[PDB]
Amino acid sequence: MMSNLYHDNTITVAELTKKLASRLIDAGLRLTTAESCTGGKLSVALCAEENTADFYDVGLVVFSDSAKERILGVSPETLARFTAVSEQTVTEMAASIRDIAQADVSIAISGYAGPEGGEDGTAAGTVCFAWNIGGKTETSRVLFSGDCQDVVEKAVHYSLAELVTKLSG
Amino acid sequence: SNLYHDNTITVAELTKKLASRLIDAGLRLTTAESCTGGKLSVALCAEENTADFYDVGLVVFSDSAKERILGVSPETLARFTAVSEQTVTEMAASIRDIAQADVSIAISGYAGPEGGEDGTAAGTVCFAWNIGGKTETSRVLFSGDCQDVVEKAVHYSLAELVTKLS
Repeated sequence: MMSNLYHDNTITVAELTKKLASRLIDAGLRLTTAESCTGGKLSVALCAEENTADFYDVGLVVFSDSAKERILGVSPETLARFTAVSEQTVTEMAASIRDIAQADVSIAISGYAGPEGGEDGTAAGTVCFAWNIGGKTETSRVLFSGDCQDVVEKAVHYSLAELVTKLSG
Repeated sequence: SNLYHDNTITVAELTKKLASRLIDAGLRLTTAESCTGGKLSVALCAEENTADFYDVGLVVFSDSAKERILGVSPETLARFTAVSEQTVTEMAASIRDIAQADVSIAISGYAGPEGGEDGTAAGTVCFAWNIGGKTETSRVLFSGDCQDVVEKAVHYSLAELVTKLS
């Protein structure tokens, strides 16, 4: 027995950055990123794009709380109440990097890639996301399975896939 | 044939060596990348204990972002372009201030396929290593396409810093 030819609907990171490049360039929009657990993998993906120079300029990688406060102006009371791994913190990260880069769109990621979780007990693999499009911000909180390299891979993909959807009509 | 002891060092071996030297010296590292696209930061964040020696990495493409984020002088860009030892020197000093780090690496080059519009060959990359305010630079031509240039530039930036810290 045999069946239909199946049309697979998985999208690679490279397919996503090509799609995203098209949307941003067509709209005249510039993108910037701030990463706290993916280690620059998001910037690497965006810089691998053929026309990366036409839509992507600034990428920031920051690990510590103090660097988030000093570079990105994240409020210490935000970190005190909600920790760096929260939708509140990535909202502030995304707003600040968008201004520092003079960009139209920003992605912020802050999570625990693993193997260790939060000191507050938050599970390893918990990652928060912010997408700031022209000043309007959406956030999410996701639990990814696997080890740190797995979480980073999936988080990079997830941040891009969501942004592509948000920019599609 | 008698056993040949190979002498090549992978990026993973270099970041372990670099992590060991920075941690033992109580030093922290930051990076600014203008053509390697974050591959240097990714290599440094691949270390388990990256938190003990590495905090901030910056990727920047434009002249504009170099001037307003890193305070690169517009006169420096006009006179020597972004792919110069003068520019990476200023880049390395500023990212160190921003990160409050002890050591910085700055990279600025033309990964390819296009070279400089002023004629500079594709694969030309400038490097600055700032250790506690003392900077050394180099200017290197790498062969291959943009992926080969980036791979070898990341490896070169790490190997030279490991040697200097030895």
